[PDB]
Amino acid sequence: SKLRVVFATDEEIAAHEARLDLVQKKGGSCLWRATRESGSIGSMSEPRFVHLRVHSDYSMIDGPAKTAPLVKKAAALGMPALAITDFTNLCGLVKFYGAGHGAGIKPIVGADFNVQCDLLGDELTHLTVLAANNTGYQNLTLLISKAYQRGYGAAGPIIDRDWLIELNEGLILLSGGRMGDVGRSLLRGNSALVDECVAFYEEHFPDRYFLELIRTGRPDEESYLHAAVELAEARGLPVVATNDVRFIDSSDFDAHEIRVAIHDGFPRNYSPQQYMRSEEEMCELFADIPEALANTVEIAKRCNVT
Ligand SMILES: [Cl-]
Repeated sequence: SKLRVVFATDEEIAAHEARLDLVQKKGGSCLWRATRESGSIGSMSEPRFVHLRVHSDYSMIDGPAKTAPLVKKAAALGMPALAITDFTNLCGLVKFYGAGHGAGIKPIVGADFNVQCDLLGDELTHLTVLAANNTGYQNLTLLISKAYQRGYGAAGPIIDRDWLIELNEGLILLSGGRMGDVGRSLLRGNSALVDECVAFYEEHFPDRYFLELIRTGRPDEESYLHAAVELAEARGLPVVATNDVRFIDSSDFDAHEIRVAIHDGFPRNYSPQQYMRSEEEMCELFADIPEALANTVEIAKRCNVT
């Protein structure tokens, strides 16, 4: 296969084992190391998929950051790790960390951003930032502070892409898919701009930038996916599957659409597929691109914030 999986190094694997020890010592269980009843230690299997892009209900709007229901759902699905990636905030982190531990889940720390870059002018693009280690966590905190400190208008807090140069250490980036700088430029056929953007990530985020692939039945998602996979194969860039999770169950879609409208003051930016899909569901969805699934599990092992 010419699609790259970025494997956690021996050092990262050791940090992952230590991070699971912490889950287990604080919580009294660890789903990653759990043995099903009538199963055996010898027949235990690794996770096939981990959610790395997940928002609480009020993430980009006004309201509380309740992360309890996301942990509750992940625990019910037997998920051994979960990221919360709320919009330019870490509100729910302290509670997510504790609840994660209580449920035997490895908590992964991240946030979603709107990004501005000179190459794209004034246009805002999507980026997900994961903290791989405590230095990354500190840098993620600093990046959020920087976005607020320079102030914002109705468009909300924004980061400059170039701020990532100085703040890069311990961060793993998910590209934003069709909404990211690379994705938008792929959809527009701007090969020269794709090349400039990819050069930035290769320089500052070596093995720490993933082309995000998303299948939620929204416009341009699959056309972008085709182009991203072609780019990934030609450049050796790793792809990663996410489900851009915005609510817990598919039946929650109705309430989500309405919460967004109230805040907006009224545009169909969201799909009913953006729920917390099971590992089995995600594996079937990306059966044709198993590398996109494998990279979620490797990224999950690489993310160890204590
Ligand atoms: Cl098992």
